[PDB]
Amino acid sequence: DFSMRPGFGGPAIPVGVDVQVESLDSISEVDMDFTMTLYLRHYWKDERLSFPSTNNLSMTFDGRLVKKIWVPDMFFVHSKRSFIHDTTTDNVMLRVQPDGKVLYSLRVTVTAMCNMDFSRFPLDTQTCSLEIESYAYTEDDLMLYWKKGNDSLKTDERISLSQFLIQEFHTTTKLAFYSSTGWYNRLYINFTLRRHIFFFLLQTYFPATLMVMLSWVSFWIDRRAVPARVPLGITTVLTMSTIITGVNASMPRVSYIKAVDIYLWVSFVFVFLSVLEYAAVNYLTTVQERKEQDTHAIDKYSRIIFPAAYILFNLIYWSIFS
Amino acid sequence: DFSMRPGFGGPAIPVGVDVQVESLDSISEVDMDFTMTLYLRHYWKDERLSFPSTNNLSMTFDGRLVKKIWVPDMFFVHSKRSFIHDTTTDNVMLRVQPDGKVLYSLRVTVTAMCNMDFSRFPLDTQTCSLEIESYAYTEDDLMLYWKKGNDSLKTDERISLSQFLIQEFHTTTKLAFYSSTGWYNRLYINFTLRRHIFFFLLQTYFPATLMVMLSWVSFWIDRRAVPARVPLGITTVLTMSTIITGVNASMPRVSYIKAVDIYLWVSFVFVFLSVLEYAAVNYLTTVQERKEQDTHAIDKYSRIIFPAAYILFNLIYWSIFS
Amino acid sequence: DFSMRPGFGGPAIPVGVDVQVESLDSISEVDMDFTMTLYLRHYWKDERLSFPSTNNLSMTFDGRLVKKIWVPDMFFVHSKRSFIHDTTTDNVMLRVQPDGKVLYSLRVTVTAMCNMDFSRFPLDTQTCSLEIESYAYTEDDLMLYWKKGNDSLKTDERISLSQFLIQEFHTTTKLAFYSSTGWYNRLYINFTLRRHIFFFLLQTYFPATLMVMLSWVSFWIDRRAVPARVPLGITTVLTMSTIITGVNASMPRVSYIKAVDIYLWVSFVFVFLSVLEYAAVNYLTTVQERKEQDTHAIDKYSRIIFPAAYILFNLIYWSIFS
Amino acid sequence: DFSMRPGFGGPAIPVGVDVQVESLDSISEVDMDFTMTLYLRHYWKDERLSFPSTNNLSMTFDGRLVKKIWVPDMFFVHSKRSFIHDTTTDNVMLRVQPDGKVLYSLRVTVTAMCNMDFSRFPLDTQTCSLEIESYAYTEDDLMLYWKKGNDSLKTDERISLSQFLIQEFHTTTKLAFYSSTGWYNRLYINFTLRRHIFFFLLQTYFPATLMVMLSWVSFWIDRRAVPARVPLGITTVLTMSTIITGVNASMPRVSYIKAVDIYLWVSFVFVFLSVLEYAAVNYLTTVQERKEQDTHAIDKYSRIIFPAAYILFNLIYWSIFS
Amino acid sequence: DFSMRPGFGGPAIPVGVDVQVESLDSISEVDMDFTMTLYLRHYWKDERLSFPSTNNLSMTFDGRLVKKIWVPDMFFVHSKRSFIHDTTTDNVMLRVQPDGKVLYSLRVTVTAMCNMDFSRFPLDTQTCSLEIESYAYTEDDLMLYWKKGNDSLKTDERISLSQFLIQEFHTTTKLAFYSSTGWYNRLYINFTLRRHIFFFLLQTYFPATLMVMLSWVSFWIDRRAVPARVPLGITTVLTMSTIITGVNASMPRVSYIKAVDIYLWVSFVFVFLSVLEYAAVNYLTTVQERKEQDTHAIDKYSRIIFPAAYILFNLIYWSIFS
Ligand SMILES: C[C@]12CC[C@@H]3c4ccc(O)cc4CC[C@H]3[C@@H]1CC[C@@H]2O
Ligand SMILES: C[C@]12CC[C@@H]3c4ccc(O)cc4CC[C@H]3[C@@H]1CC[C@@H]2O
Ligand SMILES: C[C@]12CC[C@@H]3c4ccc(O)cc4CC[C@H]3[C@@H]1CC[C@@H]2O
Ligand SMILES: C[C@]12CC[C@@H]3c4ccc(O)cc4CC[C@H]3[C@@H]1CC[C@@H]2O
Ligand SMILES: C[C@]12CC[C@@H]3c4ccc(O)cc4CC[C@H]3[C@@H]1CC[C@@H]2O
Ligand SMILES: *[C@@H]1O[C@H](CO)[C@@H](O)[C@H](O)[C@H]1NC(C)=O
Ligand SMILES: *[C@@H]1O[C@H](CO)[C@@H](O)[C@H](O)[C@H]1NC(C)=O
Ligand SMILES: *[C@@H]1O[C@H](CO)[C@@H](O)[C@H](O)[C@H]1NC(C)=O
Ligand SMILES: *[C@@H]1O[C@H](CO)[C@@H](O)[C@H](O)[C@H]1NC(C)=O
Ligand SMILES: *[C@@H]1O[C@H](CO)[C@@H](O)[C@H](O)[C@H]1NC(C)=O
Ligand SMILES: CCCCCCCC
Ligand SMILES: CCCCCCCC
Ligand SMILES: CCCCCCCC
Ligand SMILES: CCCCCCCC
Ligand SMILES: CCCCCCCC
Ligand SMILES: CCCCCCCC
Ligand SMILES: CCCCCCCC
Ligand SMILES: CCCCCCCC
Ligand SMILES: CCCCCCCC
Ligand SMILES: CCCCCCCC
Ligand SMILES: CCCCCCCC
Ligand SMILES: CCCCCCCC
Ligand SMILES: CCCCCCCC
Ligand SMILES: CCCCCCCC
Ligand SMILES: CCCCCCCC
Ligand SMILES: CCCCCCCC
Ligand SMILES: CCCCCCCC
Ligand SMILES: CCCCCCCC
Ligand SMILES: CCCCCCCC
Ligand SMILES: CCCCCCCC
Ligand SMILES: CCCCCC
Ligand SMILES: CCCCCC
Ligand SMILES: CCCCCC
Ligand SMILES: CCCCCC
Ligand SMILES: CCCCCC
Ligand SMILES: [Cl-]
Repeated sequence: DFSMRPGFGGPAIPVGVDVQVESLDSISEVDMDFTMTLYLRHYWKDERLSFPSTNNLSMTFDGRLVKKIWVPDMFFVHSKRSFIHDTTTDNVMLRVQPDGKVLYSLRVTVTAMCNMDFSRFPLDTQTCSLEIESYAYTEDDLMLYWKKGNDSLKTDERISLSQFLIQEFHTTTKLAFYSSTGWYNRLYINFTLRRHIFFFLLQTYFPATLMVMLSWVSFWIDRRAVPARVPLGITTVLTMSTIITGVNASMPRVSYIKAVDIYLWVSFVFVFLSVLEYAAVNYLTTVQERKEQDTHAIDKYSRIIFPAAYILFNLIYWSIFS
Repeated sequence: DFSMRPGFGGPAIPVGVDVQVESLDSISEVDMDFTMTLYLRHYWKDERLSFPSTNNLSMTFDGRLVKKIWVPDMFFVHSKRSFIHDTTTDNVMLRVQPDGKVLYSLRVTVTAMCNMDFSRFPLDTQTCSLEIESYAYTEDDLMLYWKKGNDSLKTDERISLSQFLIQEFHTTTKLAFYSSTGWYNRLYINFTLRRHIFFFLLQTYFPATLMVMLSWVSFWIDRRAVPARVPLGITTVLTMSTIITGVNASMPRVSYIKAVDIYLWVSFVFVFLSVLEYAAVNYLTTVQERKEQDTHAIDKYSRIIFPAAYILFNLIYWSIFS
Repeated sequence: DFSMRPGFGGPAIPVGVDVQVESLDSISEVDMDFTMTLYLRHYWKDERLSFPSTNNLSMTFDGRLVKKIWVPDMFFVHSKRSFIHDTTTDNVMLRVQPDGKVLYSLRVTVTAMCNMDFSRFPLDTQTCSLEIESYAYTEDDLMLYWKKGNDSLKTDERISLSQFLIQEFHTTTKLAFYSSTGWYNRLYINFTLRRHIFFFLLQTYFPATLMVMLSWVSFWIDRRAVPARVPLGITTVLTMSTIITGVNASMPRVSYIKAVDIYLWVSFVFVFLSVLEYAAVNYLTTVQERKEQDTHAIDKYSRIIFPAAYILFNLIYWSIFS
Repeated sequence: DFSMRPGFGGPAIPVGVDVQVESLDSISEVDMDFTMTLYLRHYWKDERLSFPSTNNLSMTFDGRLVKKIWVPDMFFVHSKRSFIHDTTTDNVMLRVQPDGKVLYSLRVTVTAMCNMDFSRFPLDTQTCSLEIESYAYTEDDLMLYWKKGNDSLKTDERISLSQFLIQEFHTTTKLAFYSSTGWYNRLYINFTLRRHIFFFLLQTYFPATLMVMLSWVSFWIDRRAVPARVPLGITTVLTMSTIITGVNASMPRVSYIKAVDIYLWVSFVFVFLSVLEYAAVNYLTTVQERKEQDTHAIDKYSRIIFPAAYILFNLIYWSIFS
Repeated sequence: DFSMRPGFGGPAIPVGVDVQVESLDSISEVDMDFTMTLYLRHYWKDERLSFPSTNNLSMTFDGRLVKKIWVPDMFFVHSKRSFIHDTTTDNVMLRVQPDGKVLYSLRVTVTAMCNMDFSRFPLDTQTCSLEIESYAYTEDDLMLYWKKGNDSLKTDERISLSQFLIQEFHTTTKLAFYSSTGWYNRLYINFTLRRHIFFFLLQTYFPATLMVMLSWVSFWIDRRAVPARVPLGITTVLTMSTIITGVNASMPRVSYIKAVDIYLWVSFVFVFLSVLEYAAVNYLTTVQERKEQDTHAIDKYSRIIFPAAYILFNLIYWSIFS
């Protein structure tokens, strides 16, 4: 009866796992998941499968036999969707030795969940993993382990992403508990992800800084030139609003406050202050003309105070986000 | 004949349900639905399945047997789409005791409907549920209940969404009626959803307020400076229109009026009034020059009246939406 | 032989239909279709299915039997895609009476075609329908009718759409002809759709009107102030172009002219005329200065003529679209 | 053995085709394909299917028999994807006469490839076709023809697209060759497509023309008014750039130069020239003041030259694209 | 036993491959893959299939037999997804000779991975390939080769893409190694891709250049005209920011720095310098007036220095990217 495991009713069957990674295929920051494609290999012994031959060598069989015999039942924990490839036929392999020792192999694609934190964006670093477990049988019936310890993961040479840098592949194990069903063995594959920071600098931090620097030119123009100092400020506000809106229309739509938001809105406030300043100056000059009938003090103080405050802001900000 | 239920033609079979939630996977505000992934477990007794063994312990069987025996037929009410996972094999488990007591378990993903009301956006709160029912058999043939009352729902530790905060998981029951078919028992899982309000404040309410404050600077500039007071107002109109359009291009495209729309358009009207004001002043000054051949009264009244009206608006608005 | 209908070779079999609507799920204006989810029920008599029991009561059977017996073959006319739900098992029910009277029931989702006309957008009203027909058998073999006349449609209480208002559900029948195959009976479900008009007013008609009103302020400023009257007009053109582009980027991309387009472009022409007007005035004043070496007539006529023409435009436009 | 065709090893079997079109469903300009839904009908004679009855009339059978008998094997040449509808059961019909004459019918949806050329956009016209061929058997085994010549295509009354106008349905035939396999018979359905040109005119050509006309107003303003003639030109450049960007953000993303691109960029150059012109005038006036210590010649020539060149441009352009 | 290959336990079976390409269907630059549709053909000899006939000619069989006999098991290396077409029936062909020589043919669509480098965008050139391999059997059991050397690839006449130009189709072979399973033979199809460069020039490089040229007009306007020289520069900054944002909103979202980015941001810096320049001039003139109570030197130097630097920039840039 191949509807029962080897040693059914006695001790547990040892089963050993080996993996080779083909590609990482895509990543979603909104949905917090990744997609991966791999080969997965299993090893065990089943004397019911032993056959009388002198060759001492394995024999390859088609995947038709897999529906007749007994076979493990691993599954991918915290997956959203997966499948086995089937063109031009099922991507399945079975090899059996005269002893009854079996090798069993599959090609599969999996989408898996990875919780991410974007509060340090674009200076964040993320770490994800893929988890493998037996569905039906508990550690009292099936023993699951990496077939060669640390050497049981292989990774392909041409793996890459158009938006990320990948590093630090390693494996580990853990024992897990369900309240209604029991204890199981679980295997893990781990890796790390990072970004290209200079791209984001050039695209986001650089224009805003130039705009704040442009708002400081106003302190050096003659206060008598009202039709020249009034349009400059409000046009500068317009430009900065355009820039911020542009950045908002292309972000990955996660709805909480991130490191880059703070920089942008602080720059906005600096430009806004620059526009209240000249109103101060104009009003005071005008009342002086009225009262009676050279650079203003607030101009020559602003020329020092504004840049120094911006420099202090930058020091603190990059002390916090490093 | 496993084409008939236990006790077929006599009283009803009691069946008990247990659930554990793996993840919430996505949410659509336009389509008004959510996606969830879970384990679902069933319990019943069927003496046709009893077997002679002394062990007093359950035996695990593969999912091949499920197509041979009789099994419940639960389904998800108000679902749009669902499926059972099948890699590397069907995610199905069957455990049977010498008595004929059965345990039956599945892993599934479901998309379900949840009517939402966005009229208090972004200050809304939504509540959704998942509903479970038997398709074919009525309460005269099958009795459906939670296996352990309030303790029959478990929820995973690492559940989260990139756009929402989740709280308040609990279960309940109700009896339901179809006019052409009869009465059935129904089980429910309920939960609540909320947003991050400070994000939306900073992104939407803050720029508009700054713009209205910028429009009030005009009352303090000398009415004699026409080429300075005329471009300021119309450029301010341009900036506010840009801001409103930016917000309109990223909203979730539900076509009725919401709490935030009102704020934005009232700010627009304030900026517009500021531009009619100086036209009043300019015209009256000009006719006075003509008639004959110091701050104007309408300027020094506007400096008080405009901010006070905006303050009244804010008081009422936040008394209504709280 | 259940490969032949009841009364095969004699008169036609009467089959009666009953329907209950669960939800409308989505709508596409670009593709001109909608998606709906429903229960569908069939009734007929087949003496081959009669069984000797005294109970005078129906017996419920699983969906395994449906592949053995004979069953109708209805299909959805003018559908793009459909399917039957299958979790946790096929959503199929079979009930049979000792007489051989049968009841047969399904749960399904359908996407169906509905030709729409958007030329009165956003003041349009649309009407769609779902059509049911037998595929293989003609009115000489199968007779199809609503089981209870007008009472054979039920609709759920919690149906709604985030973009539309639904009204006027009713059913009817018609006889249809194919040239190569024959005559068939067809059943219909009809309903109507409408929009929220105030949303569209506030978002589209209101800003444009305010802009046209802003362009009329120019007639009251002193013609001597050239650097004040020249930038006002061209900035107003810029603002109106921004607004029109914003509306164009969010419409449902159907490529013919609609009711709202006309309003927007007529407003554009009014703003454009306002800018040619002052050029007239400036040139004539300048040649008068040259010739020789108070409000201009064209100013004080424009102050009357422009608003009156806009009022006439609005009267005609809302007489046409009502 | 229904694993062999009628007359297997002798001459070829004649098979006749009939088609009725239900809808065209969608079109992709980026991917260069369309989607269509139709009924497809086949006719042939097979004496193995003959049965002893006096009725002289056809008998309708369910689609279960189709997997037992022999049946043609047509397929859709240059398709990307297709399928047969299956709700509430397979959309298949089989009718057989006592003679062994058979009729066989299917309902299907197909996506097919159509190479398009957009270089005359939006003044282009496209022509597409659907191709039908036998997969396995060559013209030495199977003869394929339209069952009634030109009368073998029917088209539904309510066919339409939200973006296109459809005309000119007709059928034809051709003989085709594969180098490794042989000669086959092929059938074709052809049709033509066109656009709504006034929509595109109003949305694209009209604003740009108005902007060029606005740039010519500058030649009539007094050269002494520098703060009035300088901002006008650069604001006009800004407006035209906004318009061009708006059009670029909604086009179907095919990356080569089209008829409308040329118009837009030529208008851009005209506006740019207008801004160099006044610089000429200002500089020359200023050096004259310096040298010494009425309308300028370049103004009164520009007033003639610019519009005439634009008129020449339009004549040539519409002589080329008609 | 057709569960074993020809010559099972002896030497390896030679199998020969032939291919014809129907279309390339789509390309993703973000995901770095392409989609292709083809016919694939196999040749081998199996004496178990030999039959006694004098004809010396092949016999065509339906695809029902393929599930009974033994057949190769090729698969597509570095594919993301694939499938075999099945309407109106499986696109499969089997031809067998009295000898036992077999021909076997399929129609399929494949999506395959191709690593791309965009750092020279839009002046890049990409090269991709499709790889074919046997899944289960190693070079000790199956020998895989092109059936006619270089002549075993055919390509269709009407292949094209709306965004790319295709050239240089050829085939090759390589021997490959897996650490846990052995050595295999692999076949390759290679091709090259290129863009339309003039489109990208006109859309991106041309406007920016015109804007830089517009910023140089300021050096020729009279330094006394402050309300004319101040708004020109800041409006020019606004226009250039709009242009850059427009380009950023339509690029294929790969997050590293490319050839075109550099040009755009260098143009931005040139426009920014032009605005600091006049501030220099204004301040120095003003202090001279104060000190005491003709073209400035910095103006007449800028008129030479700015264009020469831009010309040097262009020379170096196009020496690097050619
Ligand atoms: C930097 C921008 C915002 C962030 C965008 C982003 C954000 C996240 C990510 O994974 C990729 C990209 C690519 C395009 C980027 C944008 C291009 C212009 C925009 O300002
Ligand atoms: C706040 C904005 C409008 C509302 C948008 C929204 C709205 C609903 C939602 O669930 C998420 C988001 C994320 C992006 C938000 C946008 C970013 C900028 C824009 O103004
Ligand atoms: C009203 C707008 C154009 C029409 C848009 C539309 C159009 C049709 C529709 O069914 C829904 C919506 C929602 C978003 C709307 C847009 C929001 C801003 C824009 O101006
Ligand atoms: C005309 C526009 C560009 C071309 C766009 C297009 C282009 C091709 C097409 O098949 C449909 C449409 C609809 C929306 C159109 C746009 C609306 C505004 C924009 O300017
Ligand atoms: C050239 C633009 C940026 C690059 C865009 C692109 C980029 C890559 C690509 O494969 C196609 C296209 C088509 C549309 C292009 C855009 C149209 C306007 C925009 O400036
Ligand atoms: C393999 O089989 C041969 C007999 O053919 C035997 O001599 C040898 O010892 C075997 N080796 C192993 C490792 O079992
Ligand atoms: C379990 O079975 C044993 C016999 O093996 C018996 O002694 C014991 O009472 C049983 N326990 C229960 C709870 O049925
Ligand atoms: C139902 O069956 C009972 C016998 O059990 C009979 O007396 C009664 O008349 C039947 N009713 C109908 C409506 O057939
Ligand atoms: C049809 O069959 C009848 C016999 O029932 C015969 O008289 C008649 O000629 C037949 N007609 C044709 C067209 O075969
Ligand atoms: C083909 O078969 C004929 C016998 O029918 C034989 O005479 C001829 O030589 C054969 N040709 C080949 C190439 O095998
Ligand atoms: C490679 C350009 C980096 C620019 C950094 C600017 C930080 C304000
Ligand atoms: C979490 C602190 C946010 C501060 C935002 C300040 C914007 C001016
Ligand atoms: C809105 C600016 C007002 C400035 C007033 C300054 C009074 C000292
Ligand atoms: C932020 C600058 C303040 C300057 C104050 C000057 C008071 C004389
Ligand atoms: C964290 C910033 C909150 C800003 C609130 C502004 C409300 C007008
Ligand atoms: C439902 C009341 C809407 C009021 C909108 C007012 C816009 C100025
Ligand atoms: C459009 C503004 C007109 C202002 C007229 C004021 C007359 C008292
Ligand atoms: C909204 C301000 C009105 C001011 C009126 C002043 C009349 C003298
Ligand atoms: C609820 C606001 C309606 C605004 C209508 C404006 C029509 C021009
Ligand atoms: C079908 C008439 C369209 C008229 C458009 C007028 C635009 C100014
Ligand atoms: C482009 C405006 C020209 C105005 C000329 C008016 C001549 C009476
Ligand atoms: C549209 C206003 C025309 C005014 C003409 C005035 C002629 C003296
Ligand atoms: C229906 C409006 C057509 C406008 C054509 C404009 C051509 C420059
Ligand atoms: C193929 C000729 C393109 C010409 C473009 C001219 C743009 C000013
Ligand atoms: C950039 C404009 C320069 C104009 C110089 C004209 C010399 C005749
Ligand atoms: C394009 C207009 C050129 C005008 C030249 C005038 C030379 C006196
Ligand atoms: C076909 C127009 C090419 C324009 C090239 C511009 C390069 C700066
Ligand atoms: C990799 C060098 C980037 C240089 C960017 C310079 C932007 C001004
Ligand atoms: C921000 C511009 C300052 C210019 C100062 C020049 C001093 C020689
Ligand atoms: C980049 C132009 C610098 C000009 C310096 C002139 C010093 C007299
Ligand atoms: C925002 C600056 C105000 C200065 C008041 C003296
Ligand atoms: C909108 C303000 C008008 C004031 C008239 C005195
Ligand atoms: C567009 C208004 C022109 C007036 C000419 C007198
Ligand atoms: C672009 C116009 C230049 C005219 C020089 C006289
Ligand atoms: C950016 C130009 C500065 C010139 C200082 C003399
Ligand atoms: Cl925009």
